[PDB]
Amino acid sequence: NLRTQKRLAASVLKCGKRKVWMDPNEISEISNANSRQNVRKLIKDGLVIRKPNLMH
Amino acid sequence: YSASPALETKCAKARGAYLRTHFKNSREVAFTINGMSLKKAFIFLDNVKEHKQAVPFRRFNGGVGRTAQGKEFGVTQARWPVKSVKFFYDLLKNAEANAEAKGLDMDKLIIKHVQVNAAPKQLSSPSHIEIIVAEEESRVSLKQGAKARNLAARKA
Amino acid sequence: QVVTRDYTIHMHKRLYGVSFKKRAPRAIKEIVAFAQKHMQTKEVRVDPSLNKEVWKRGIRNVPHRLRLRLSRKRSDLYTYVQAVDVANPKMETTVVE
RNA sequence: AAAACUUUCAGCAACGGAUCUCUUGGCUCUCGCAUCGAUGAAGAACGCAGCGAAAUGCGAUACGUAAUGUGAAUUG
RNA sequence: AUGUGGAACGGGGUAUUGUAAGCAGCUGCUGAGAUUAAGCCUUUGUUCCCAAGAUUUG
RNA sequence: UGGACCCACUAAUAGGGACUACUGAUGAAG
RNA sequence: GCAGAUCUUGGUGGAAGUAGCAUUCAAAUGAGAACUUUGAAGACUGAAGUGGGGAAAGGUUCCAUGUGAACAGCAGUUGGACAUGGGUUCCAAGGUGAACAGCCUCUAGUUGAUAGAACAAUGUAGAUAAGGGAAGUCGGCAAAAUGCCACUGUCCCUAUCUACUAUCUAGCGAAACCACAGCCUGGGGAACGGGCCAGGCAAAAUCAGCGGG
RNA sequence: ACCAUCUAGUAGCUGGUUC
RNA sequence: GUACGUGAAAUUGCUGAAAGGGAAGCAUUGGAAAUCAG
Repeated sequence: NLRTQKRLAASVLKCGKRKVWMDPNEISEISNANSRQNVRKLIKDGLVIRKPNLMH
Repeated sequence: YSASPALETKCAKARGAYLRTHFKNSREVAFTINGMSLKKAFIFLDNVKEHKQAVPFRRFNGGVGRTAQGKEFGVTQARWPVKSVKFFYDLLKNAEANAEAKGLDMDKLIIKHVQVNAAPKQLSSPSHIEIIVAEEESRVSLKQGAKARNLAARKA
Repeated sequence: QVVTRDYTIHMHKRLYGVSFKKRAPRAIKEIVAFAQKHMQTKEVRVDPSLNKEVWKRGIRNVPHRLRLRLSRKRSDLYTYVQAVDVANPKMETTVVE
């Protein structure tokens, strides 16, 4: 489960849960990180991608 | 156990108690798989789990739907209780393992005894389950005797 | 054993009279069922993109005929099912090299 | 004219907790005594044990301290 | 359980609808195009499958 | 018999009594 | 000294396994996945929200980690559940439109209600119907006609179509009631009955309808 | 409206009443 | 074996035996099968 990781990533990226996307082949790496700094480092590395707003 | 067998000569035992399964379905599965060969029982339980055969319902047959897969046992009513079969499959795994421990010949094992008893009601009705596998394998009166004597002399 | 064959499906006869709300699910059901009866296998694996063209036109509107490719790839023998796009879906079953 | 099903009989196993035996309990009777509190009673609350949640014990000295007696424990 | 065998497509026939985009000058390509078995007929078309498993049987 | 004693049709519009069974569906067996 | 008291208390049955109770793909985890999670699609709620906050009230339900049960009326690897620690009434986008209407969205949020398979008798809800237009019914009951004439399946006379219940499957799973039982005709002074008498008769196990009794 | 006592009430009856 | 002394009946399951064409249970007389007894 990555509900806690998703919530932390959403808070760090200031984006909704729908806008947060994760690599299907990085479940172990995403689950390992539990700190806000680790989430930011993963976001910088590209592990978590923020989906841009679509249409209006 | 219930029956005079379970002598260590050619038997192996297993049991379960307070198993969270309905008593009536477990009884019907126990009645059906009684007397079969052990490996034969396994595929049959695999068939029931996969709907390629059905266990006849005989005593607790209230409201069972009639199916064509109950034709081998001569009944019209059949059902596929998969919860109780899973309980029986685990029990047969353990009984098979106990047969390994004692050192029988597993190719010729048969279900010699299987019995399901009601358990302390807790509502649901738990069931005690027990399985045994084993191997297969006047006078002559003075007048009556005198006539016998005379007829004995007669033949010679 | 390992073979790749390109098939085509006539869903309209297979979806004739099917409830509108269940048009899309039964479709996917039928493709996998079709897969078994032509691949002689029981378990399959469907490309998620294939389901995308299954659900392009919603839940109740499924195209009458679809073009599919079946590959008997070795298990980790499974059948990967892929969408194949052609200008017209009306050609005979082909054996893709 | 089988098996299944029902019923009856016996064996075995369940279920249930009767019966028997017991008992630091109750009940009854008799006998003895007179002793609460503004010097804060009866009752209540919160705490106090090494690990206790239980019952009693106790009040920040907190399952007690002082003194006397016994004599070498406490106990999961 | 190997054959005028069976299946999946495809072609033809029969049908329902009413002339598809695009091009050219309302008109012509256009009774076109689409659908056609899901309880329609047929198939020298292409491909595959089957010469099995379990049970019960004097 | 059809319509509000009636008014037509009609061959005629006579007078009266009042769990198991029922209907289908499987089915073991000499 | 118990067979009764719609006896008291406890235990146990038949009834009965009976009545009954909008998602799709792929991947990962896990003994075990239709319910956990991730990626994708389908959608749904839609700024008077299923959004973001507070007051009253609750009190640790907050957070991370851990999971044999029990609880989450299916399931469960998940959980406001269990265990261990840690922790202090306000705001209101776009289009349509007069509009904070309805509809579609924007940001955000949900996929949860046992599920599967079919579609037959019944019923519920909804439509169309040739010809006649109150002949049905105590009757314009209900729709139809708009938002004496006229319309209408009320009827002649019903037919067809759609969803759901319904049936079956996996799981979960009652209670009323119960002296004992359950074929029929006549007779048994009555009350003639389910038992008696005289007959008709009478072959397991069942499934679904009708409820006659 | 409820509660506890008086109460083990009025019972001219209903039911039961043990080898 | 902590669902712990003894473990009854109702009640359920398994095995063995027997019976059964719209009930059963009971009684008298015997037969058959089992099992005793002097």
